[PDB]
Amino acid sequence: SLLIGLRFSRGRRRGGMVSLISVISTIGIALGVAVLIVGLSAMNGFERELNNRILAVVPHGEIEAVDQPWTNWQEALDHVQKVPGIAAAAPYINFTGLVESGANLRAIQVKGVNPQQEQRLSALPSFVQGDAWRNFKAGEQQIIIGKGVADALKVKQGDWVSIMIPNSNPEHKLMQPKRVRLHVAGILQLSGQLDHSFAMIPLADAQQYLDMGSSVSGIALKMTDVFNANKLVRDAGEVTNSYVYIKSWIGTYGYMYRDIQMIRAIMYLAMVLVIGVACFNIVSTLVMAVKDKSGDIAVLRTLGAKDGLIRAIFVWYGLLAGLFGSLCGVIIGVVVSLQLTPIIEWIEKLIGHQFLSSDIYFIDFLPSELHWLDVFYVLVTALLLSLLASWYPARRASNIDPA
Amino acid sequence: ILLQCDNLCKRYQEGSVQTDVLHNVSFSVGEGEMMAIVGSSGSGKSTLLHLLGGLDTPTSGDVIFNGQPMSKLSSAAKAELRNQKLGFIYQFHHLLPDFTALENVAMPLLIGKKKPAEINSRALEMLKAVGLDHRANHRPSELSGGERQRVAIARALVNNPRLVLADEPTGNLDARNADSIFQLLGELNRLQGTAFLVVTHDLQLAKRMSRQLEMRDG
Amino acid sequence: ILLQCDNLCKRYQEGSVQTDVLHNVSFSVGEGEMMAIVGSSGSGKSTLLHLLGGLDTPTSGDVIFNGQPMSKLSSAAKAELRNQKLGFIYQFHHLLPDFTALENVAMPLLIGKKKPAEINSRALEMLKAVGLDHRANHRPSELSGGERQRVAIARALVNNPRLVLADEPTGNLDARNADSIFQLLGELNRLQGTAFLVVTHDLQLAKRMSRQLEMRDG
Amino acid sequence: YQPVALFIGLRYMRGRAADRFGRFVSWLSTIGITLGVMALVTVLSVMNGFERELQNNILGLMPQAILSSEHGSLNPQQLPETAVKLDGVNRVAPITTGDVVLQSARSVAVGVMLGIDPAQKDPLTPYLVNVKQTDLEPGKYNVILGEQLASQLGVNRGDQIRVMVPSASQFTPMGRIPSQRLFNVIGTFAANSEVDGYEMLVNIEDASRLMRYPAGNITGWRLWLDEPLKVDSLSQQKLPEGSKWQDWRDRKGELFQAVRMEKNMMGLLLSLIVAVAAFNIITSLGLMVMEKQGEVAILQTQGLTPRQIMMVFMVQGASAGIIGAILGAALGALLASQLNNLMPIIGVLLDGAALPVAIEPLQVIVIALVAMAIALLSTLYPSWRAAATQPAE
Ligand SMILES: *C[C@H](COC(=O)CCCCCCCCCCCCCCC)OC(=O)CCCCCCCCCCCC
Repeated sequence: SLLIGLRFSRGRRRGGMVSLISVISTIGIALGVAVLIVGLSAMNGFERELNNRILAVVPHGEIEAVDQPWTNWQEALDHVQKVPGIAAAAPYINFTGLVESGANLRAIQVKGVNPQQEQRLSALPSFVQGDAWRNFKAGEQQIIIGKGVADALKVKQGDWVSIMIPNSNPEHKLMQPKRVRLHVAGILQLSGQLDHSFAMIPLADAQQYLDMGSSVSGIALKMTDVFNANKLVRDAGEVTNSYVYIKSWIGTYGYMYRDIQMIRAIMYLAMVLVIGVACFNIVSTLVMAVKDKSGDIAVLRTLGAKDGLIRAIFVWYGLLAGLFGSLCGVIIGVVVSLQLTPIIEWIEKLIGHQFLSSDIYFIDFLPSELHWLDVFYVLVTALLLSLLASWYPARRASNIDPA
Repeated sequence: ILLQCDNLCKRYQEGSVQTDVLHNVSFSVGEGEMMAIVGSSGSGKSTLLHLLGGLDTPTSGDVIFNGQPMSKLSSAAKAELRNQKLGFIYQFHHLLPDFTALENVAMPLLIGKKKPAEINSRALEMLKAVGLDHRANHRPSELSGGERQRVAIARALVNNPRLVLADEPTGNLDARNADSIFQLLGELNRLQGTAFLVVTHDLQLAKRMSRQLEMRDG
Repeated sequence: ILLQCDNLCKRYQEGSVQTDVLHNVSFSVGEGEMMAIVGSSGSGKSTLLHLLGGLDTPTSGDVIFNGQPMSKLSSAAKAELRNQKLGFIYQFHHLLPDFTALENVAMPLLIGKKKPAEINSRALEMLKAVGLDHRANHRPSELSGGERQRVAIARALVNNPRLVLADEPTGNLDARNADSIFQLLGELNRLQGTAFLVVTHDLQLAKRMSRQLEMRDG
Repeated sequence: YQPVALFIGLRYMRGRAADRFGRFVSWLSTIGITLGVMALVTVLSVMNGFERELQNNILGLMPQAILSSEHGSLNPQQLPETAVKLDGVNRVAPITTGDVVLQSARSVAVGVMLGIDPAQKDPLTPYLVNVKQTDLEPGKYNVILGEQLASQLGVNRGDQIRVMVPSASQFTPMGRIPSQRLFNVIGTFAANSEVDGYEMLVNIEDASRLMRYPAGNITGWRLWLDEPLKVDSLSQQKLPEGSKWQDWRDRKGELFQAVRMEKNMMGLLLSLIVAVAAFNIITSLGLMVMEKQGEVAILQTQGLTPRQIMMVFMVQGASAGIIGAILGAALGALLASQLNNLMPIIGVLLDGAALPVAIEPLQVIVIALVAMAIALLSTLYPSWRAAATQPAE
């Protein structure tokens, strides 16, 4: 069966517009599957970069109390809070102070954390060649600054900081601005919009500015699960205080996952439509071929083979054409996918216009990884559509012999 | 001792404008007895081959086969009879371009066999039977049209033949080999009985054999 | 005078046999009378009809028209020369089985002056003059096989056909009423027509023209 | 019947009894182009509706292209509003904005303030709650905050907050003497948009005293635009006397460039769809010429020029493209039109919640015209090859 179909394809080399009837279908399948592969690789790269650049540094959840700032280690115990589902926890100080330096200024949400607790809790390294995290202790009261914020203030590794700090008072003495400048400890790079808000101070030293004692706000979670966060974050009562509503990792950055999945579905459907159009092309060439080789189909009928073989012959013909197109497309897609970031950088340099804005996007560069199961899915769907297209000429291949 | 006659006739599908072919057909093929027809098939007589052999359904009357009327069976069943017993050459031009002649002759056996190994062996021994060992493994279009019919007959008889509805056995080749095919066809008769019914219009060999009939309009 | 033939041949690949048709011939067309050249066929004589028309550049050959060469003109210039003055039927059933028989007859009429009142009126009577009025609106596919050719004969004739170079008025005929087309060309000549070059491959019942020639395979 | 040789092409479209009209091979290109245009128009219109939803959200409640003098604040006497009618605007109103930082008793925040006169109406007016802006008279140093800004700062109503203007003084040898004056909150505005958290309403005179501008001059005039997205075109205009034309492209603008790049990316994918359809076009004609290469011989000698027959196959592919483009655009616009009203509720699958749509007629027409051009330019190769020589008659 394979002999007749395969020699039918390679046989038609003279006449029949060889350079306009088959290479065109090959190009159609190639662009279709190649761009779909590139898109899926880009989406998988987005998932990987989101997991290793947002999930590893953002707290997996938050606990808050509308009452006085102290929640744990003064009024309650975080050890009671540890229940099956949470990997670790550490108290965090939500300390918004904002920074102005005259002509230069930006908005930051200063945060107070113990270096050992954050090192054990979540993977948030200094992300700089300086590697000053080991020196970042409750000593000289150094302050971490994000790259975008440091860029705004035009500050560097070692210098003073024009940080503005507020004061609190129970309705006795209000509006008494104060400023303390101690030091700056490196940068904190994520190549995302988070780099313009984060600024970290040792928790013990942070308590020395906000005038209280042994009192820390909530925000103490680190969760081994990364999707069940919305459910088991409801672990209040172990600290009492307020249990009406506590912020979680859902909502603040949960829309990113929804967007990634939705883009995947849209791109998949659109490229399946592309493959369907190319299958229209191949069914057209199939019906033309069966009209051309009607005499041969007649003589094969004269020589035995029943209705089945001719159907099989032309189904194999169409499937072979589609398979060649899909193979060319998938090899192009694989070779271009593993070099996606270099080629995007190349075209960005040539165009001279940054494709992804660091201001609004969290990547600043286009990632890509290949899963080698998406490729199998691509070939499966391409061959299935090719067979579906080939079905009709198969039925219109049982023509009675003209003579 | 087999009828082969059912007073069958064929007409066009409409029958009001287009004409028809000769009426009250009376084949008497019977067993493996050789026949020859020279009744000027150029006027149009190939329609019987479209009926005799189950190529197309006849408008009126049927054909009695070896032991059962093949017209009263499924096309799948009919195709099996055509492959196993009947051998056709006709004038389909028997051209499989881009398909090598060695496999081309073996095609009817290549529709399924107990052991693929010996299918090729039958092809070569028929090529030497017709004398076509030279230039066997190459395209038929490359080969001249003189040997085009030489390989054509082999495909008809490569399978074990019992009915051979041969048309134009001479081809366009020399009279020495044109007459020698009778010796070649006679050799197969020595092996076992096999019918050779020929419909042509060339009168050179019309009287050359026995059991010759003629029917153009009756 | 009208057309002066010269050495015309067919060329193939230089490495293989070129298979030249002829290399020493020189014939002229008299304005008013016609020729008839037929010999042994089989060397492109049927395609040689297309050679006279403005279709392919001759291989080491050339043809001339009235007062000016035909092989030294642009494609646009060739169009007018063979539109309203030159028409000819072909070997097989080339009558464009997509339009209506009325449109096939009026096809070269449509390519020219737009006299729609005249175009439809002339074709019906002119086709009736050939012997087809009833069922003329039928498609060529739903038509008699012999009737396919006679429709083309009317198509080959136009408002002022200066010359026709067709060579197959015979073929699918009836021998009872199909003999009329033989005298139709002569009747136009008897009614102040033009030169009608026509001759069939079979000289029997066809040498009734002005003068009779032979075809050579030089 | 039509001396344009389009009769031949039109009859090829309809075909004979056993032609490709009923075998879904002549109109296969048509349906491919139809689906391509369907995707184009539907997705582009929906995503344009998304973009327009942001137009009303973050630009319908934001200053747009304030007209400020070259030297600094523009004195209203020098360049009165009576002679600033620039084409393309909707109306005009004085306004004063600047970067300020807000510190309450507990927390601190940053925003931009609106020096507006309560006498004129405000696009934020239908979003105030339990507050009427007429209380913003000079002297009281009043201010209205945003719901998100109030939540971030904690204060709700009746509290006192301080505003610090960075662009002031910072030159005295006492370290710094920034312009600081206390203000009291009166209420919040609860527009369901992200403009909150950095937008507050103040009186014009209070704004003038805040920024140390001499006299009661104003920074500039708010300039509404009917189509603010195309503001860059309005940038080049004859501004009366010396002034700047400073826009929202500096504070915002990166987000809108990003959404435009997203629009272009979606357009590129769906244009890949339509380009695959166009590639499908050429083969269908290529078959339609390789077959019927017999009938061209009949016509070729009958008289019509190669240019005459180069068109019949040209119109053969083009007419398929014409029908597909119009049918796709018309039916496609119908899908988008019914995807907001009488929309079959499928909000559980996608994000849902009344998918906004904005069918822009100019966008649809251009796409249909491009589909016409792409389909027609594709047909040239089969038509050009359709008249080469007289092979195998
Ligand atoms: C939210 C998304 C984000 O925008 C994008 O996804 C842009 C697409 C780019 C993604 C591809 C990543 C790799 C880049 C290069 C890939 C190949 C490039 C090819 C160059 C030739 O935007 C949207 O999805 C908004 C659109 C909303 C429409 C969704 C549904 C509307 C219609 C629903 C029913 C229709 C029948």
